[PDB]
Amino acid sequence: PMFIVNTNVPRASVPDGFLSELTQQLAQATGKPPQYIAVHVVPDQLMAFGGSSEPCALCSLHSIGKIGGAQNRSYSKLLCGLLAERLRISPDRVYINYYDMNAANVGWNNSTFA
Amino acid sequence: PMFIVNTNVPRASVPDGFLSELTQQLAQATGKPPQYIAVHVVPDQLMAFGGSSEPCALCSLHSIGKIGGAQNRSYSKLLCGLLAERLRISPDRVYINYYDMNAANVGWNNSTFA
Amino acid sequence: PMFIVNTNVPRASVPDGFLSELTQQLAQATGKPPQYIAVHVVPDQLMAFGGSSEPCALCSLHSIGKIGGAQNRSYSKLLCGLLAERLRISPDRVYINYYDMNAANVGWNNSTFA
Ligand SMILES: CC(=O)Nc1ccc(O)c(-c2cc(NC(C)=O)ccc2O)c1
Ligand SMILES: [Cl-]
Ligand SMILES: [Cl-]
Ligand SMILES: [Cl-]
Ligand SMILES: [Cl-]
Ligand SMILES: [Cl-]
Ligand SMILES: [Cl-]
Ligand SMILES: [Cl-]
Ligand SMILES: [Cl-]
Ligand SMILES: [Cl-]
Repeated sequence: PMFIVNTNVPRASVPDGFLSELTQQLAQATGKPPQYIAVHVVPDQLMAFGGSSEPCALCSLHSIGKIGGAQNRSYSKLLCGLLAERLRISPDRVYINYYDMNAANVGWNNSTFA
Repeated sequence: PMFIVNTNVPRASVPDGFLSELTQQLAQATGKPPQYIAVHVVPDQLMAFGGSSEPCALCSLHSIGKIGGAQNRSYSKLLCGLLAERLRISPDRVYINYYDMNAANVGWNNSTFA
Repeated sequence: PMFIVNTNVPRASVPDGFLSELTQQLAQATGKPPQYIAVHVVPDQLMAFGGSSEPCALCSLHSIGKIGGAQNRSYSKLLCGLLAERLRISPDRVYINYYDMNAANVGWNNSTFA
């Protein structure tokens, strides 16, 4: 799985180990080994939510399976919780797009997962 | 909805009112409330279009509904126009991927829109 | 078609001409005209893969057609190869999400490909 967070908060706002926290929490949440989890955080972005340049974030979670209505709500609660606590971004200013990828459409190590 | 623009033009070439104009124009075109439109512009990127590096842009518009044949054609004309007018990016060096998101796959405020 | 590479490797480590290179190779691989191929490389990113911060990359290949079971296995072999050789990123630390786009959902030059 891979989780990407794009945000306008400054780099200094991202605590050391934040990437590791995301990795471990997502492993726990998705059930997949942390070793398969990739995380990417992009601060100091030029973005707005509702026209407002106050702190916000646009994210995406891609995963082969383990993506569904109820599961996504749980992921959102977890992820929004982390962003609020660690980056001080209000949950109502956070979007996370979820993607349930077919194993044939995810490349890794010279091949796919199909 | 959410609109992202990745471009190689210098940050100083991006008008300060661009995120606001994109927000207003997208509200106007999609019919979606502006308070829920998120916009993100990422300048100074290392990109190529057709193998060359003159100004170009790769974008994506994610929306729960309001995505389709005719709508996408109108958005493309609207957005290419704005990119040409404000960033001097030729329409022929712009790609816009449209995504009709299921509400269940859009996280926000500790939940989803479904 | 468009190919995007996000990596934590330094900008200085991205070889000169790498984008034009990718354009040519993707042209042959997909069979599409170079004029329609867009490439985007994002170095110096804050990311982790498997909880490790060693060189890694998260990539996307979007195309109208030319996406499938064996085609994606072949693209993976090729792209992981070029990344390994040119950016020195190990293939076990690279993910590539493949997207088969409907022509109606791809905007370009004030219109769509529908
Ligand atoms: C040796 C071994 O058992 N590894 C393992 C363990 C638990 C899993 O859930 C998967 C697993 C991993 C993926 N790979 C990705 C990227 O999700 C997909 C489906 C899976 O069941 C793989
Ligand atoms: Cl970190
Ligand atoms: Cl579910
Ligand atoms: Cl898929
Ligand atoms: Cl408002
Ligand atoms: Cl550069
Ligand atoms: Cl339509
Ligand atoms: Cl969706
Ligand atoms: Cl195939
Ligand atoms: Cl599509």
